[PDB]
Amino acid sequence: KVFGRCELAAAMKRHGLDNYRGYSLGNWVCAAKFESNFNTQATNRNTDGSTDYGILQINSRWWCNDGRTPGSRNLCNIPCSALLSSDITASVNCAKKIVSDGNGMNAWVAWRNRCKGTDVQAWIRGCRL
Ligand SMILES: [Cl-]
Ligand code: NA
Repeated sequence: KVFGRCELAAAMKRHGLDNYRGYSLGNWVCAAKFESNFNTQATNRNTDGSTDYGILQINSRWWCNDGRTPGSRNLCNIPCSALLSSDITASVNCAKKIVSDGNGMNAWVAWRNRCKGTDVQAWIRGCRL
């Protein structure tokens, strides 16, 4: 599923992302836009053999199992495929774990390079929230 900007913001707000660990909603929408272009089915293979999955591009090296990332962990306890669903619940629940692990949203490379230090509130402006 390809989310609309406002549609996704309302979805994320409902799942408890707004201000989660101090990150305003706009930060999450910004990250999702640049990581996956709001596409739940986005996948991208990395040099190390791991793959990033879903709207928040969560990595198979640590977070989910895809059966093809040798010596990897499954800290979210889920198959990576579950991160590609039209329902973002699995991605949200797992992202909450990632952002709580000490490095905050810096774990998302696109957020650090394209959202951090910007007017991220602009991503939810005009939305009925
Ligand atoms: Cl933080
Ligand atoms: Na894994």
